[PDB]
Amino acid sequence: RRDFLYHATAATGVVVTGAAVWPLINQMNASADVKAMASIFVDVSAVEVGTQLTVKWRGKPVFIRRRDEKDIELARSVPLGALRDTSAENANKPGAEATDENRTLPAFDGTNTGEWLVMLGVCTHLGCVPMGDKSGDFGGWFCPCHGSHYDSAGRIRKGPAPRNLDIPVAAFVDETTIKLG
Amino acid sequence: RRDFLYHATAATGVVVTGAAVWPLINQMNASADVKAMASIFVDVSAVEVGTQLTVKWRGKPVFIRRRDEKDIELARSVPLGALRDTSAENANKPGAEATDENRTLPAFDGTNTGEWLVMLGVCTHLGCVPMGDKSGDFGGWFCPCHGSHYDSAGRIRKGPAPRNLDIPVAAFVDETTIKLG
Amino acid sequence: PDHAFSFEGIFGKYDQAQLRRGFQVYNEVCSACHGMKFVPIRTLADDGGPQLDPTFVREYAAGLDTIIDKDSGEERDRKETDMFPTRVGDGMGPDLSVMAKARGGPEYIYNYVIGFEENPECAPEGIDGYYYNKTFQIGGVPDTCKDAAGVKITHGSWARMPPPLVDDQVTYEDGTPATVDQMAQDVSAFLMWAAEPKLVARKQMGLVAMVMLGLLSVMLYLTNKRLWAPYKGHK
Amino acid sequence: PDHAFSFEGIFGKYDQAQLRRGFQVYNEVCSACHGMKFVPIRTLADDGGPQLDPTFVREYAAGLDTIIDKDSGEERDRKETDMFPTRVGDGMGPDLSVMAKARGGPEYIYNYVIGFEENPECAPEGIDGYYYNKTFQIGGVPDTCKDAAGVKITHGSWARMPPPLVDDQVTYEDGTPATVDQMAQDVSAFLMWAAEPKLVARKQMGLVAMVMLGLLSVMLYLTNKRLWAPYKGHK
Amino acid sequence: SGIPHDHYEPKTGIEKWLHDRLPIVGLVYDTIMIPTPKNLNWWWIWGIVLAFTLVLQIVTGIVLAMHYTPHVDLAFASVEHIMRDVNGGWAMRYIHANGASLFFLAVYIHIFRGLYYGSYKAPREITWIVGMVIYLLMMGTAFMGYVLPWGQMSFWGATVITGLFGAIPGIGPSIQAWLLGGPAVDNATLNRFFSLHYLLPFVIAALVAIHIWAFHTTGNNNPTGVEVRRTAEKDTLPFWPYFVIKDLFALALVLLGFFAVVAYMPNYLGHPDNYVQANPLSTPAHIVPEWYFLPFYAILRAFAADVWVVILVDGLTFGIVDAKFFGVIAMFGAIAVMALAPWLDTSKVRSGAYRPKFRMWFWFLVLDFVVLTWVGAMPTEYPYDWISLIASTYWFAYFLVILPLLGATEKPEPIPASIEEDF
Amino acid sequence: SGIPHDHYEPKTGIEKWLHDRLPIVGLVYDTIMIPTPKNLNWWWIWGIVLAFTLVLQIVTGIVLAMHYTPHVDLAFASVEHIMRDVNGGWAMRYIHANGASLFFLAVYIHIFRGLYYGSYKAPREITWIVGMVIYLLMMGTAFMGYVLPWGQMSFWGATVITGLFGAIPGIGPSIQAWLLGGPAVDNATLNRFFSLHYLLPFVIAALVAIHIWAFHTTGNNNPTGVEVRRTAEKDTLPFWPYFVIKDLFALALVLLGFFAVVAYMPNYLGHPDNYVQANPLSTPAHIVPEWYFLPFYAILRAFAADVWVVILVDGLTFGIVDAKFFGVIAMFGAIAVMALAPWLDTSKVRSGAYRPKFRMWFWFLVLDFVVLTWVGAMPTEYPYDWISLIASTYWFAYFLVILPLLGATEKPEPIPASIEEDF
Ligand code: HEC
Ligand code: HEC
Ligand code: HEC
Ligand code: HEC
Ligand code: HEC
Ligand code: HEC
Ligand code: FES
Ligand code: FES
Repeated sequence: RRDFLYHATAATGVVVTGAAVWPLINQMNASADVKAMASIFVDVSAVEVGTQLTVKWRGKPVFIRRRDEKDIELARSVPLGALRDTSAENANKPGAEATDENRTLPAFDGTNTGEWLVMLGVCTHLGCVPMGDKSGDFGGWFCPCHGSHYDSAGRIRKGPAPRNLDIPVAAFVDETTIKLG
Repeated sequence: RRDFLYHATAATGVVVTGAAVWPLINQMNASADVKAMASIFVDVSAVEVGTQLTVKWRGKPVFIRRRDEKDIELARSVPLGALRDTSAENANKPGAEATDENRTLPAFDGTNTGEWLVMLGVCTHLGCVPMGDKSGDFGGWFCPCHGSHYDSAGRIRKGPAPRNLDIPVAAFVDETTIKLG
Repeated sequence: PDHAFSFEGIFGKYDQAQLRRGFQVYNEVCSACHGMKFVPIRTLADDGGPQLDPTFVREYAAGLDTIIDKDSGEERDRKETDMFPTRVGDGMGPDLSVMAKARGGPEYIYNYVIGFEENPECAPEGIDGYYYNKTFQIGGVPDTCKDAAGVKITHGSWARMPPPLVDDQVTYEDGTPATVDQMAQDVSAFLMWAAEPKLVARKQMGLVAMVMLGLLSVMLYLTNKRLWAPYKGHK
Repeated sequence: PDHAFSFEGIFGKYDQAQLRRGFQVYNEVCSACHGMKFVPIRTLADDGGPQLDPTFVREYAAGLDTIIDKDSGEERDRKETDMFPTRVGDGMGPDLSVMAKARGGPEYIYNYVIGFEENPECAPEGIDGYYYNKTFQIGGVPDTCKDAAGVKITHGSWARMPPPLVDDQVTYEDGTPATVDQMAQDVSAFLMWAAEPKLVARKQMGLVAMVMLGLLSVMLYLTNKRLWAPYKGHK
Repeated sequence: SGIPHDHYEPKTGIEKWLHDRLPIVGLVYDTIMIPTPKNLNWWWIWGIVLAFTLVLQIVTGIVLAMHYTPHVDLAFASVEHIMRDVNGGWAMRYIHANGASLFFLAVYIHIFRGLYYGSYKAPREITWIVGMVIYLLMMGTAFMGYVLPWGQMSFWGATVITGLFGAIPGIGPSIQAWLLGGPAVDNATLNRFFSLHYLLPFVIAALVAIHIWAFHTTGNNNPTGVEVRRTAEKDTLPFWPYFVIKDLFALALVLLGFFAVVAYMPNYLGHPDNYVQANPLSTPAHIVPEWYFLPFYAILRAFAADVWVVILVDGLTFGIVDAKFFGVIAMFGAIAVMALAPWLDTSKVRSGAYRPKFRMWFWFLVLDFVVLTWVGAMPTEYPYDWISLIASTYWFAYFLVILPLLGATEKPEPIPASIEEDF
Repeated sequence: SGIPHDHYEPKTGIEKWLHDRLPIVGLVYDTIMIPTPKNLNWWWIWGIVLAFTLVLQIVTGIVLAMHYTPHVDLAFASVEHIMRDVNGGWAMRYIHANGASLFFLAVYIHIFRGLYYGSYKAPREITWIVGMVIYLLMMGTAFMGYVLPWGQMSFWGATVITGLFGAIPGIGPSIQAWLLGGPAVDNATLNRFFSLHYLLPFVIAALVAIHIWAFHTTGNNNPTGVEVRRTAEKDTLPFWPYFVIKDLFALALVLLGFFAVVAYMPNYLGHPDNYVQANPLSTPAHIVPEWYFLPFYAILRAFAADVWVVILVDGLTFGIVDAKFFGVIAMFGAIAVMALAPWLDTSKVRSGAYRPKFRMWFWFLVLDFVVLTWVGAMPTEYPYDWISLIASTYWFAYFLVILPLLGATEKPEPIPASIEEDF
């Protein structure tokens, strides 16, 4: 029939066109060489605890910074109230409250948390690298792209950045190493 | 005046257009990094005289091959007659006849010529690399791009290639070295 | 007869046990001289070929040579994301990444590895440092074996590679007679993988497309026959 | 006053003696830590800047570090065609190839090299391993010198570079008082060369083009005034 | 009326055998002897400027691509190879880089000329639509291009102006990864951008084709609210040679200034930090993307829930429309509303030379544009936040409410007749 | 006669407000409802094939350029990155590489269809000129493209097909160096070729624009020496839907075969040596540039002063016209004479379906083309030299002398009237 045959030819043409177009939009996706996206062993190895440590991985920096007491007390003295993101973005644990006890890090295979904190050095606003070394209006990190003030533990404050600095999955290698991945 | 003013405006426009066009045609010329085009010290260093020696330079190969008696006698037994190019392309000397005495090479800082011959391994037809190691219908080199038969001393024979294998400017470094440039 | 492989046709998605056998041979024999830079180590888990266990891949990778770095010069752990090593010179050979296409291809490798017999009865002395091969055609030939105009009277020529295998060079874990011929076939298939890993996807795409386009073409033929009917009916 | 250079203007094609002095300074002082990879050595003969004698260039090149190769790993003789070396880490600094543009530029280098005075009367102890500069602005500052909201009360900050020169560090062959200021000016000009070698050609092209286009524009204005005359005469 | 004067192909045998391919008929009848009014000021030149600048950019780029190598390890080096070894080098690069600046400067004056003299008003909607489409294409182009040198500003500008697409929910990260070729920026992004950057200009030329086809079929605006009175038209002199020569004179002046810049002030409009190689581990201060995107950058980074006029606290009614998404929508709308204008101005009138209130509001709009340009560079600290909010609010207010109210109560002026204004 | 049927824009308000931009008027009146005769065989499809193939190549190339890195050290590696990692990879590359083959195959049938049915005869000269221009552009394109993989055949093909330009005297080496970017081949040549290779297709599309404009203004040729009898034309059905559907059916068949090849016989038309990296120090045997240039390669390497019909010994009268230059001129002339044809055939007649002697000579010409194709691959040793010389001589003889003699004494046939051939 007129209608059936004509419309079916059109439908088949459309289907073939789409099957040909999809790969032109698929090739731009991450290729297998980008699929890898594996782990990195960074050795703390006495870098003079308290200043900072940055390492490249996955194309983004991974901040490993020791703790300075003044920085710590400022951290532990932050009630969940008035905290933009209280989710403790760290993926090594559940959505537990963004508390310094949970938010600092594992305990060297020992029992302590207020001494090391390794987070992803990527601003949640649009992915810039905040400046460290005690900066901003909260004694933490400052993003120069739009002005987002981070706190000691990395929780976002005073800016458009919606959430704090995430924490990747990491465990220790018996007191001198870090496993990122 | 009408004519003068109009034609002069047109002339000025044309001149400016040409001054703007020339560099678009000049940039494609050899750049300063290609201007260099300097020399190379290849060490003969006992490579078992008689087979061959090839080295890269200026983007083209420079053939340094010792002489095999049978190859030599075939060379020295070639009268200028029936020789396509009798100019002895070698630029280390004048346009003297393409004779093996002049065409082989300098004499190690000594006195002998029928033992070494270094020429530019570039077919004069269109710039292909002839195959060595005793090939062709004359016991020399054979070009596989169009079929040009070279002789023992490198003079062109049996093919479209108009001239023989040129010889760059080269002198010896006291019995174990070659200076190309 | 010609000992056709599995992939030689419109089907034949790279029987994988053959490829695991070829891998057992390549890493223990050919790797001593040859390399495959154009081949990542993470492809030994991708489908289509040897779907090995990733952990074994990481182990085998760390057990290889040291590929230093691209940013900070320091001998690393040769992570799988890197490529197979490269043997370059001083008694070494070319790269086998795509040698299965730079020549019907794998049959060349089979009939090449197969064939290193003694020197014939024209030049039994042979040559020092060079060995004889029935099928290589790009090697030197002594003057004793050439004809009156430079052409060789031998089937093959003299290759710089020595005989790679003896009667029973290695054991197969699956259980199989590891003679020279089976190893040659297996390694040929492995190299063909290393060169064309996306073969099976090629064939499946070809099938799908042939089908869809035959359908479209039939429908268009019907539409044409219809439209052009009132003008091709009286004649 | 501001100690303007020669090239600071519509003219000033890089007084070359100044650049030769800067070269004496750079290869004997700054080269110990810094590099200029983006700079070929042969440029020391190209016009515009130091038109040195090629032979001296080849000598000075062979007298530098060893840049190995790109094809066959082997420490070569470092021919002029290669680039200046690179000092990368372990107490070393950045590359000065284009530092004269990544900052009015050369004035930064002059007023930076100029100025390493002792620590002020806010933190005389200073810092261990870091030294003070009155113009660098991207360095750390002690908490004793910061204001109530993190801003520094010092003009400059603490830079990781030590003082590069004393009262009479090197001799000039031409004959000239080699105080610190003259050396700073000279090396600043040398770096500006290393960054903008094609400055004079820039200026000459600008002159030629301004002239030709002013001419063309005048002629077009006359043509316009003419064509539009019979329509702008009664009013 | 609309005299095409096809020339009847009566010249000679050459002009008669050309009846195979009409081409010269087209040129003569339409694209050269196109009747244009006499009342044209110096604001109707910038289209010639834009066409020439586009040709210039295309040419210089085709030349550079003969020496630029798209790769993280060889881009900077290739750029220096250009500026040092190549014969012309610096010229091509400075002419390419700065000419983009002139291009956008010229489109700004081309656009604002339009908003004044009712060039968006009917019957000239298609031209406006096509022009906004172009503007978009050329913005995207310049963005893709600022990345190629693989300096330091390249990396971070790309980072943020791609995190935008990721702000939106559900389909943000997917688009981000599909655009960057991966989770973050690397050589793949560079290849995409180079290709794309080397392809869109031709689309722009075609769109310019339609742009020129439209306003030849539809008469050029003229300083007044009047048409060429087709019904024979003593007004409306032709294009060639009069307006051709006028435009070429202005273009010569503009190129004179442009080359003076190129030769004396070339690194002025640039960012020095783009002369240091990239470090994904260190971000510089004041990225300041560029100068032809600061308006929208500011409209974006203004809404942050930091003012009593903060509509983000109200938009939070829906838990999906957060701040970031709100700013992105605000920017896209800042452009979409400019495109929608011709259906918002409810006036049966034309050029604001006879609409005073419109004059005042329009000059306020120009000032707002300049202010936004100046604010995108300054931090988000007080007082600049209030300024940016005010400016964005006025932009939207103008384009949404102001024009209707005018179209209602904005006719205290005697319109001019007789486009032949022999004053 | 020539019914355009502009549609009068009477559809509705949408088709009436489109009086701002005519576009749909153009499409409908001209490029869709273009009266075409009924007498069309299956040889009038290959133009649709060529257009589709061009689109295909442009698309696949724009995709590849997102992963190809022009540089001697990273081209091969990027090609393998494509064929292994990328999602589609092999498909794009095989479709790009082979589609060039189909492109040239299709132009060959497009051209030889033309030579038979007097499509070069008046009044269709412009189409012929434009087509030869295109052919040249696309040959140069494919050449620039075969180089990009930086295999082994790439290098040497470039070497020789650039030494050609250097053969000529006085201005040979200068042009050679200006084209290669230096004395010999290196990365500079690669960059030039990539850019150029990524630019000409658009010029081709424009030229295709003029190609399509011409034969719409000038009626499509038809199997007969007759026109559409404009004066109403019961003959000459329209293009849409009839011929559109016919061409699409043939195109579906062709794509079916093409994809079967791509998926089962993809490396068949290629040279294996292009899968080994380049060595400027070693040349392989039988370079054999490609299969769409063998005719001219043979016409070139035929004249060598090795036959009693060797005109080189006679051309040596002038000491400047050596062999090489003679072969180059012979090739350029082999094409120039094909372009000059329409002014050599001195016949007031048309399609050779009514000219027998022409049929015989034409089939001999097709055979000569095939023979030249088969000979460019075989060495220059006896007897192939005589064969190549004979074939080139016949090509030139046909195109120079044969057509005049026919036009003189070639009318023993009853021409058909009434293009409505209801047989
Ligand atoms: C060194 C002890 C070798 C080992 C073990 C293997 N190969 Fe090799 N191979 C080697 C050399 C020096 C050469 C060059 C030979 C020449 O004359 O140039 C080769 C060559 C090959 C080739 C290419 C043959 C050709 O036609 O060019 C192939 C296909 C090849 N070799 C295969 C191969 C395999 C499968 C091996 C493991 C079973 C293997 N070779 C081992 C050196 C050495
Ligand atoms: C090691 C003993 C050095 C020598 C000798 C010189 N420089 Fe240097 N320089 C060095 C370091 C470690 C740094 C980094 C400083 C920091 O705090 O990051 C520098 C820096 C510079 C700079 C850049 C300043 C800036 O604003 O970033 C310049 C312009 C500079 N140095 C100039 C310079 C010159 C001209 C020298 C020779 C006279 C010289 N330096 C020597 C280490 C060392
Ligand atoms: C044929 C290629 C090509 C075309 C067409 C082209 N460019 Fe570019 N563009 C380049 C190359 C190559 C670079 C990198 C070299 C450079 O920065 O000068 C570049 C860089 C740029 C830069 C950064 C300049 C710098 O030095 O940082 C901008 C801005 C830009 N392009 C804008 C444009 C715009 C806008 C257009 C047209 C609408 C355009 N380009 C047309 C090739 C091209
Ligand atoms: C967003 C709006 C917009 C953009 C961007 C734009 N145009 Fe226009 N253009 C217009 C309008 C509106 C007119 C007025 C048409 C009329 O008067 O009929 C116009 C007119 C013109 C004219 C003729 C009169 C004049 O003003 O010179 C030319 C030529 C022209 N444009 C070229 C260009 C080119 C070339 C570009 C880009 C490369 C461009 N335009 C970009 C909207 C735009
Ligand atoms: C947008 C870019 C682009 C366009 C348009 C394009 N190609 Fe290519 N072409 C490439 C790239 C990239 C390569 C190298 C990768 C490859 O070989 O597949 C290439 C390679 C080739 C090759 C060698 C194929 C191989 O694998 O050795 C040929 C032949 C070729 N092109 C011909 C053409 C022709 C003919 C056209 C159109 C008339 C065309 N190309 C259009 C990008 C393009
Ligand atoms: C050297 C000659 C030549 C070349 C190459 C050529 N054409 Fe043609 N083309 C012709 C001639 C002659 C005609 C017949 C015109 C007529 O009958 O009025 C024609 C007709 C056509 C037609 C309409 C009738 C038909 O035969 O299908 C189309 C469509 C077409 N060409 C497209 C193309 C495209 C697309 C290309 C290249 C990408 C191309 N042609 C290359 C000479 C050429
Ligand atoms: S990107 Fe980090 S705050 Fe804007
Ligand atoms: S190129 Fe050497 S003979 Fe043709």
